[PDB]
Amino acid sequence: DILKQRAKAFDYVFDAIVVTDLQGFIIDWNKGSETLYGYSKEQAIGQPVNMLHVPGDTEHITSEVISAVENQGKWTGEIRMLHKDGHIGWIESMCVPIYGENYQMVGALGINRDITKR
Amino acid sequence: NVDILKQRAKAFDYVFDAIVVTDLQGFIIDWNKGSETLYGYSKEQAIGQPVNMLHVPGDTEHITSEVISAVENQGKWTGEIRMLHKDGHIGWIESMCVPIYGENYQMVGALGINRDITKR
Repeated sequence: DILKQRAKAFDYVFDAIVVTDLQGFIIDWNKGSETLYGYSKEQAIGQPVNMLHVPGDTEHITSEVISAVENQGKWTGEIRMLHKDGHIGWIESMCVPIYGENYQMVGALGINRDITKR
Repeated sequence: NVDILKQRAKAFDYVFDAIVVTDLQGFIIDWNKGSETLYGYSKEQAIGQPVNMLHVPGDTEHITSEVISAVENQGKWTGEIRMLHKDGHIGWIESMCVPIYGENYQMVGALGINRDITKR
């Protein structure tokens, strides 16, 4: 009910939501993400989230994200994005850890918005 | 599936989008951080209040009629309407509204998604 309605906003928001597991594999994808990145839900699911990075940025972005999430509980930054068709853009990104039991991180939630024009 | 619902609901208080969930009578039943940033009110000040408190006095009846009308025809409503902030200033937002349903395939209210468009 209450939970159901909060979850429904998923495919209606403009923000691009990317849900990943501990292994960094995309497990959920919303319509906002389909618009921002180009990949359909069926295409993104199962793929490494780093697929969304400009290859050259992956190493430093990943260590920076892992550090913030584990120490501050949240990572935020302005990074480049690699679209499905190949063009590059800039996005405002946030990563929040998802917990299982006894505060055990079981995956992460990514929220993204395009800022290329700006 | 509960795992799916949980993770999807999780994004609720993290998106930039202002989500406003209302009942069949337009009273706020859920409000995320995004709405607090956009409208100025916190969850404690928004939940249980009439959603028209966010409209500029004059616009209410018109907006409500277009929403209902749009939902009955297309099952969704979208529009650029004025917004009345808690601190009293007025602005414009890009808004969308779709019906939410209970467990019996019956409408129990609405889901509103909003974004500031004031500048420009």
